[PDB]
Amino acid sequence: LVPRGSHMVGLIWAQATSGVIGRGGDIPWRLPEDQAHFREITMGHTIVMGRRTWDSLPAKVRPLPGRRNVVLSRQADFMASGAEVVGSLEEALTSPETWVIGGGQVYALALPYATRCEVTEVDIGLPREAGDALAPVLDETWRGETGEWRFSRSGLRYRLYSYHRS
Ligand SMILES: NC(=O)c1ccc[n+]([C@@H]2O[C@H](COP(=O)([O-])OP(=O)(O)OC[C@H]3O[C@@H](n4cnc5c(N)ncnc54)[C@H](OP(=O)(O)O)[C@@H]3O)[C@@H](O)[C@H]2O)c1
Ligand SMILES: CCc1nc(N)nc(N)c1OCCCOc1ncccc1C#CCO
Ligand SMILES: [Cl-]
Repeated sequence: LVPRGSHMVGLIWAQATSGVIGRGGDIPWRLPEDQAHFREITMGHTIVMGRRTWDSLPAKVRPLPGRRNVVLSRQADFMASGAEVVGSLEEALTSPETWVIGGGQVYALALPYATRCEVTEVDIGLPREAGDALAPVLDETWRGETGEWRFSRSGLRYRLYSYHRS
């Protein structure tokens, strides 16, 4: 349960088994089960994303519905129609429950404040290339639950992890 006076911070991402989450301004796969899972977890809460993740969303779909959208940027002239742009995590983490939805830079930025991670891992062989966005690495203060491999309608294995710390 989340007390309304708290500030719970979770990270949610999908990665290949290599840890790649992003390449060329996009996610280098599509997985409907992951899209459904992402929506189930985040709906009704504030979502925080880096400016490059906002850019990766088609204009027609953003801001993502049913959630307060907040975008992190250091550029004083970057604007996100329908959403709030702020310059720091201190400004972005004011709701009782916030999901940080990417990308690589913002996961690393938010990790010190996070107590939950929800991961989808896709069994697609995409080794790391220069310039890729990568999942954050989780140290021994975290404890994880790893689901068994499941099989998507699109013919990829995937599995879910849930990590927590105090
Ligand atoms: N598979 C997934 O789950 C997933 C999820 C989300 C995104 N992605 C993919 O990941 C990639 C994007 O990730 P990325 O690491 O390149 O960028 P990102 O983390 O989405 O955004 C980086 C931007 O956030 C701003 N930023 C970074 N640190 C900041 C700070 N301390 N304070 C204020 N603003 C800060 C900066 O914006 P300014 O340059 O405007 O200052 C920076 O350029 C894309 O390929 C995307 O498709 C994948
Ligand atoms: C659904 C992808 C995703 N999955 C998990 N598990 N965590 C995330 N943070 C996450 O990224 C959400 C922001 C980026 O979204 C997209 N980026 C590129 C192409 C499509 C989408 C989409 C969508 C909604 O269907
Ligand atoms: Cl969505």
